[PDB]
Amino acid sequence: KKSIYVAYTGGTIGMQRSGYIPVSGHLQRQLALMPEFHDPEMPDFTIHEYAPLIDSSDMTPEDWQHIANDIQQNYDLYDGFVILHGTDTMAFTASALSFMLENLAKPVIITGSQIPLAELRSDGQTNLLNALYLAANHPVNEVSLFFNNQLFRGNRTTKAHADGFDAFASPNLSVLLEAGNGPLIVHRITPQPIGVVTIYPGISGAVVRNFLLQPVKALILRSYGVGNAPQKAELLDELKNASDRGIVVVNLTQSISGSVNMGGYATGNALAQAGVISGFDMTVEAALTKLHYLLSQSLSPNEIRQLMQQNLRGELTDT
Amino acid sequence: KKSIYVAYTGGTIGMQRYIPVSGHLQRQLALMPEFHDPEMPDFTIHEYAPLIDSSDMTPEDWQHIANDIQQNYDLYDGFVILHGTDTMAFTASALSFMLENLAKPVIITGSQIPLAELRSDGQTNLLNALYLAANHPVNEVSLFFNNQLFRGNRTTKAHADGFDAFASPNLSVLLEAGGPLIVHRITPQPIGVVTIYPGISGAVVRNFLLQPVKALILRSYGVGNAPQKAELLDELKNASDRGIVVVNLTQSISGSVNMGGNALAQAGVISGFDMTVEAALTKLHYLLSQSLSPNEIRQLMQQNLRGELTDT
Amino acid sequence: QKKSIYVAYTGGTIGMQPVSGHLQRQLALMPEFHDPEMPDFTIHEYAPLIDSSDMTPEDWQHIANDIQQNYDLYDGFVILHGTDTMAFTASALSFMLENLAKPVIITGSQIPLAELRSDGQTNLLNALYLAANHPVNEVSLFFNNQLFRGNRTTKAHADGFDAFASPNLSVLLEANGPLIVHRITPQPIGVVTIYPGISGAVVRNFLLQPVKALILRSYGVGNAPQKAELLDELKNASDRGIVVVNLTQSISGSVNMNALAQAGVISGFDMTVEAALTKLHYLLSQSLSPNEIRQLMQQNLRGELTDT
Amino acid sequence: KSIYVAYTGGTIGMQIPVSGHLQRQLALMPEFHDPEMPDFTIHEYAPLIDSSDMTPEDWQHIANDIQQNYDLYDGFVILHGTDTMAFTASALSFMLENLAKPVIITGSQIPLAELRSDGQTNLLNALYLAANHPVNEVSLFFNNQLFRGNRTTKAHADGFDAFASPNLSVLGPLIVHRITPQPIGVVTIYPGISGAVVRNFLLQPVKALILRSYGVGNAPQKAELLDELKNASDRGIVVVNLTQSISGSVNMNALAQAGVISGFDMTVEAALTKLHYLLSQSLSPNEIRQLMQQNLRGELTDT
Repeated sequence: KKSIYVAYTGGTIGMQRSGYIPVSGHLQRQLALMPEFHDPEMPDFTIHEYAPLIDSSDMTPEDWQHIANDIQQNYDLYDGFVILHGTDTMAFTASALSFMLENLAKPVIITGSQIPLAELRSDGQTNLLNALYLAANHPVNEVSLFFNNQLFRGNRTTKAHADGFDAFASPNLSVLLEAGNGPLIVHRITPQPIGVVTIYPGISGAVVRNFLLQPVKALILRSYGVGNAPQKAELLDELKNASDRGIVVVNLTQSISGSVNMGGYATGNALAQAGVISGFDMTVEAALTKLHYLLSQSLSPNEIRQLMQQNLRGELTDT
Repeated sequence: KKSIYVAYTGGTIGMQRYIPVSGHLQRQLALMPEFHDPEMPDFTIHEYAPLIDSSDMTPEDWQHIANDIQQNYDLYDGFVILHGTDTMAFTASALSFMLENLAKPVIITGSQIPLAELRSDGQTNLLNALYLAANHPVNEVSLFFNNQLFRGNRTTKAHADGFDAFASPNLSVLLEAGGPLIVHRITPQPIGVVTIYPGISGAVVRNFLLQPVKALILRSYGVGNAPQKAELLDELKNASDRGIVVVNLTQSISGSVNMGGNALAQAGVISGFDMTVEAALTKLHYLLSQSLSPNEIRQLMQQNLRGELTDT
Repeated sequence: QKKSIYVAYTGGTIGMQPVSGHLQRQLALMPEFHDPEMPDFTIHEYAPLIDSSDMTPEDWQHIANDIQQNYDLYDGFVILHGTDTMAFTASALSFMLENLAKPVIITGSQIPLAELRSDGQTNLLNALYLAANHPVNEVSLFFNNQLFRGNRTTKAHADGFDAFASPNLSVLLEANGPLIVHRITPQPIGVVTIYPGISGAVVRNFLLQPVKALILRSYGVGNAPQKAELLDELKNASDRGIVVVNLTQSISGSVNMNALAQAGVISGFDMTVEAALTKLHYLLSQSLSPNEIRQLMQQNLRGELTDT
Repeated sequence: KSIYVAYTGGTIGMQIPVSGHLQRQLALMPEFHDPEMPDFTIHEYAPLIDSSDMTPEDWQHIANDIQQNYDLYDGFVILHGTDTMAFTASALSFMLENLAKPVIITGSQIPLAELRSDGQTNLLNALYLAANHPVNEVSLFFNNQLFRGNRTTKAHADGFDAFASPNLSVLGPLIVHRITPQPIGVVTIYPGISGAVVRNFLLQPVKALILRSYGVGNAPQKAELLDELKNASDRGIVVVNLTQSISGSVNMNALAQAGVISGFDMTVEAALTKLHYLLSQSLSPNEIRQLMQQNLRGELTDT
């Protein structure tokens, strides 16, 4: 019989209608009476309730680290791991854990719900039951995100709908599944001063200059189409000056789906000549958490630029 | 028989194998008799000199197109704007605010592949924009692409590349194709458009709100939630207390901010409901370019001016 | 306290383990079925259970009669049934329950209710919930999180959770005078598909006694060969009081009727096979004349067809 | 490169049909004379065929027109009415054994000349694909999709989205087989269907019966019906079980004890044409029943 560790970090799933309030042991009490969670074909599971519970819109890198450390501490003791989490930043946590759990060789499924588990026809019951069932019986040895009958690669996920049952999508990768080597290495991630900004017509040098002031170590630029920005020295000079002082400037597309394609370096692509590197088809969550992972280590800006473009954990498609 | 004005502003649609040759688009269409079908309207092409690569568009370029439509407004039955795909949704959004009391169709379109090339979407998009402007008039700024007519100020880039370039995530497409006009001077405006993320520091957000910034679009989580840390909320409140307009949009592909005791509201942040980034960025340009006070701008940003937002 | 729903367990995998009282025992220990937002329900298990692949029109009448018996004793009705012919039963009941003023929801599943991750658990729970809290006073069919109009449903995927569709009508939703229950008896009807070069000989065989009606599945908006060999057989059948109804062979759309009309064939508009087959049973069982039946087949009696 | 265009009939080359009006309309549409477009030659059938009046001799007429022109060209396009296009495509897939040049069938809702007509798009792409991206099978082109011919069925009764391939994703020397009309019953089982009515369906001259039964191929377990299917099979009638469902496969057993064989996931058009193909050749009932169950031309899946 398989055994799954369930980290209840926070989220509506384990709360009680009142609006929703946290109640200690509420999830343990409800699952004891729900016979499907004790079927012979279901794994054994153990709940660790975080004290205190985290509202996911308040999540910080320190919380990513706590979750990683909890998995690491329990790694040898279970067949797989389910993280319950609030929906607002679930994709950030999934993305960050993909980088932090190096040589992961058991399943980690992050999930949660729109509605508390105990409510009639809540997605909480289906999401938790499928996360347990899949980690035990159809293991994918990566950090996945389970929502609305789909298992996504965690570092490919973004919020689809601001709320409701179809909360998540993986715009640039097929779902891993429809529910119809080396030792685990965890390094310590810390908060990093990153700007995430969107280019728009006429964006000023003065504005951009200010986005790049200390303490900023990296900038994610969301640019047009396959990664184009204004051909204006006013913008390109501030981006080049930044990279010349060691800022990592990463190009993502504004588009819902698709890839930055800055072409060969020999094409003299204007952003590329200003020191900007391609983020290919990464999500904002994957690029933001990847920069946290790399800036948290002792790597040079050139080492980070190289690793930002390499597919480390299945987060990006390069050609 | 209807008459349509075509502003060829820029984009691949009018280019040849890809470089700009002046007069090329007009010469190519005269060879293509479907454009001269009895059920098609007459049209006149004004080729911009110089042509604009849409990744280089500025608000001055919005002004140029608005002024062109204004100059030609009484002389035609409708208007087609040919434009590069990269910022087409910015221009459609800006023209929706700029063309006040518009009462003729304005359809913006373009293509991946030049008109002349075999099986180009260029030929289909221009034929349908002309046809719809004359025969199926919606007297607003619309965007036509991939056999769909979108509300301009509801449009955003769907795929970075390819035929399925645009979507209106928060409004149904208008159409599957299977007072007098007022125009004020819009100018560039120092606006920050930033995304919140876990642990985002007060010092980074303080940088985004330095002078000369007049407004900040925040892309926040879910139905509009941000971290409850005084480090962030104190900086947003400092900015609103000195007249900066701080607008909350969701980082979600679809859906609406719902700010309702709300922490961001207490810090002076206003809801952008379900607006696109392109609608909110162009709407702040539209309002900041006028003489309006910060309080006026906060109220008008929340009002549905042109069909750009749903507030129920 | 709460609404009360009558659950007729007529047959189907949903209730199996073929063990009497099993469904009642299973549901007693499933707490979600006793939620405060759930209605009370009463289960009646048919003795014997019906395999839906052997359903006859007498089984249709048994279900209609059971609803009649219980009509004034409950707020709504859920019919559990085998998937193979669920759409025929839903179609037949829509005709037989004239002036229905309470919800009837037919459902079942691919997997027994008791199995982990079964659709039987989801289907029964939503049928109960919908019958009580979102009543539609018609015969509806619930499957794969969709409530369809019963006489609009047809089989979609041979198996799998997505086994029904309503190709000519939107879903009812996404989770006059009193009731007259009609009698339906078995009727000799042919249901056949036209193809290139189909001989007058083969169509004659379809129209032999004791056939009273023929459903033709024809091309696009209802086209048949302009060949006297075929139209002669059809006009001959119609002249001796056989009702010939034209359906399209397409997955969706309507017959738009003209040569077949001249051979006495009438339009089935956008009806499903299930609707047209059960509607002919309904009308033939009333001893109406061929002309009365041809008219009523073309009228929208229960929401089964769109006419312009 | 050079494509042969058999203009058999259909709304596409019409105005009502007008002798020669297609060829003269095309002369005035320069995209068809683009340098990246192959050369092509139109054969206007005399007389044109309303695809609803199509017969298997018309399938022969088309197969032979192809065979004759086979060496003269790089590929073939059949312009055809929409009503029975999938039947024609399925039939040619079986007849055109060892095919090594593209055959694409197409047509339209709207005559080629009309503004925003799908006729224009369909002919241009059928010519383009046959030259520039050859697939050596009988294919059907509609609503910007290239289907395997013997996997296609009528989707909507009209409209631009009229065809689907529900059980398959979009896409020796040539031996051309004969085909003739064959007496085949295509019937739908329903609750309580009488043994009398089924007995009548199976009377001479019927050589074969396609059943559209429930789900994965279930029929009533009543002797009335099984006896008549078994009696017809015992005297050499080929009874093929197809699902009534829009998609999916028969998986067979009561019907198999009565001699009925599985049509797997075939379309009605493929089973009905495969029976025409097999019955038109020198085969016993047992040989036909075996070949019906083997994937001959990409028409069926069996695990």
